[PDB]
Amino acid sequence: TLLQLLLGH
Amino acid sequence: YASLTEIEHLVQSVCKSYRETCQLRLEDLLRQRSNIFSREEVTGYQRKSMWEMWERCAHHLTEAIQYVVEFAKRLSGFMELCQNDQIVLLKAGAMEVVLVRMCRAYNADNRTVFFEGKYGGMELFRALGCSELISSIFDFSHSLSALHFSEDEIALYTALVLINAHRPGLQEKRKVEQLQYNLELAFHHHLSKTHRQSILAKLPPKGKLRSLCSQHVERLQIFQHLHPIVVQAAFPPLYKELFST
Ligand SMILES: CCS(=O)(=O)c1ccc(CNC(=O)c2cnc3c(c2)CN(C[C@H]2CC[C@H](C(F)(F)F)CC2)[C@H]3C(C)C)nc1
Repeated sequence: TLLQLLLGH
Repeated sequence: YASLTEIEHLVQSVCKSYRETCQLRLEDLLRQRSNIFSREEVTGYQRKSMWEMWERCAHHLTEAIQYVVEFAKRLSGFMELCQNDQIVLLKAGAMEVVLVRMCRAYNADNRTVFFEGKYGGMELFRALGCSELISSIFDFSHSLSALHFSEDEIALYTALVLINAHRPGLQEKRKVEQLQYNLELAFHHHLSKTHRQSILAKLPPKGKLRSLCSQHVERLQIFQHLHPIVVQAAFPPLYKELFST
């Protein structure tokens, strides 16, 4: 997801 | 079992994390209070299309959310949680934290909020077609403003809004419980030192923030069903991910 990407995963 | 020294250090860490990600400095918001939209400017906003007003609002909300995500990443203990739980907490808590932070940009004296460079009352937002939600957000902001939060209090309180062990879908609940507890100790310690424990009983019930967030999701569903293309073409993808049904 985008949250995952922003969190660095 | 966090020592008093560890708790004091946590107070400092949380406040630093917040200061570094607070979006606008409080000094700047307070200075702009005298800058209020004119009757003609307010009319211009009220005459904007529903889609353009929703688009602008979704953009500004997303910008605020991005600073909250950055807050989470810098928050002591958050990145030590598992990926699933990081997501669960942020998906549920991002908007809640933005709503709390928003009281900084609210002027209780004339009931206006800082939006696109000037202060405007709830009437600025008429084109959205969600008067009840908007009035509820203004009421919420007004209630918070009455408490006269310091920046450090907002730091500690918003950390607790985010680190909520009761969010459905958590995998490592006990890990979140421990972090939540230490943050509560941090908050309570800071309040005691500053003679401010009185504010605890005046904080809004958790159902209040939950209700505002659910109402947001519900109103977006109404808008999106009527204007699906606008949401697909113009809304920030993160806003869609967090809030779209
Ligand atoms: C928080 C960090 S800070 O540094 O303090 C700060 C504060 C403010 C700003 C610039 N101002 C804004 O960003 C801003 C101000 N007011 C609004 C929005 C954005 C969106 N909202 C309408 C929306 C609600 C949800 C509605 C819905 F539920 F119907 F979707 C859609 C309209 C109104 C309010 C009624 C919530 N910068 C930095």
